Amino acid sequence: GLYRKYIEYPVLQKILIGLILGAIVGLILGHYGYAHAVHTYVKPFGDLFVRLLCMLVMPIVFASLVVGAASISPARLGRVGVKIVVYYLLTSAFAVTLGIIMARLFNPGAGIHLAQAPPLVHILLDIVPTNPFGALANGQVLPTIFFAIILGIAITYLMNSENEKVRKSAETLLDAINGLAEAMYKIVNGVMQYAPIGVFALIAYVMAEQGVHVVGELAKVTAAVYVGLTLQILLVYFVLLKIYGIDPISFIKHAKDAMLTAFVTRSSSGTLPVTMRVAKEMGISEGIYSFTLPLGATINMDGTALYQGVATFFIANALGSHLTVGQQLTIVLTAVLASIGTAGVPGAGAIMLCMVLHSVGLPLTDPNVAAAYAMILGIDAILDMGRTMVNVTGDLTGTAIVAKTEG
Repeated sequence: GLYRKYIEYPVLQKILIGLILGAIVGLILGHYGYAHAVHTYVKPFGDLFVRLLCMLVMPIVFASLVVGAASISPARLGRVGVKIVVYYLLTSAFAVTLGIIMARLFNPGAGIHLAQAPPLVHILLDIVPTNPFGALANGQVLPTIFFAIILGIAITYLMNSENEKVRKSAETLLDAINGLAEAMYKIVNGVMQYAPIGVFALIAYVMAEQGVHVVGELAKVTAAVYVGLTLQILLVYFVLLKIYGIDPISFIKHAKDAMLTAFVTRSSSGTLPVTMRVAKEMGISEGIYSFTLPLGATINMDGTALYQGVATFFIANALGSHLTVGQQLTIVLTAVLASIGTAGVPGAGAIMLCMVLHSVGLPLTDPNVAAAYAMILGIDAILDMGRTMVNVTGDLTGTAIVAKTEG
């Protein structure tokens, strides 16, 4: 069947064919005068994709962090877990200040001109929600991050209670929330199946209404991701191995297969048996990598910082505004903190792009924001490839360092 042949086709080879045929059609219709037809006919096939991406940002964020923070064992994270969560806190501080520097050296969105701050004691006091249901009903991503982590921790204090009724009740609540999380992981597969038509429509009406300087500046955001990404490999992981004695040249020759696997499959959780194979081939003992790789699958803020350091700068310069370094540090550190614990799930790109509109602060009713937010939702697939690639090699680096220290 034709529908079965269309679904059976792989997704990463489908969004790219959607994107190329979007850009070509939007150029050859944007030049030939037929452009008001695109905004009335093709644009609602992309607006539904933008709404489908924002439909599932909140149940993923709640039901993923509850079932994630209810997996924390306080006796498992004794010595190796502390070294890991100090390592990722060190590497995230390099990734933020390198994704900001590479967004500053490039100018993503300089010539796509289409055409008020709370204090630091207010944001950290607005993290705590006054109403958790009201934090879910509104947008309020970071309050439901906080309430989800608190509810996730407070269940494992009940599941090992001396009682049985509260233990059975806590198990049933955790299983219901885990079922909601798996349902929202199953929905994102159908949304990504719809994604070629949506990316086609979005980039088609963008190239139709603007022209060729969109692809001129869109071959700049991808460049500012990727040359900051390889630089974050060569200036962080290549020196963190050379400090701890392990030669980084043979490290890449070992981890090339896991890097290419994570590049193609576009998901760090799925490429885990390939990733543990390289860890076994590098002489790392079973317990070490068996603990650290499923931890680095979930909590690893390396690619998200490199993406949102340049995506927020592009969505700010494309909208006409202008940002300083101390004014965008407090936005990059907000988006990265909002995407915590939810970067290895299949719904990571949804939250990474929904924390861009909340980074601007303008709704999706104004046509200038909706014409610049689609421009990054076009190339999020090409960015997600390198994002997963730099996540997986960072996982391998943090396993190798801790294994060298323990051995």
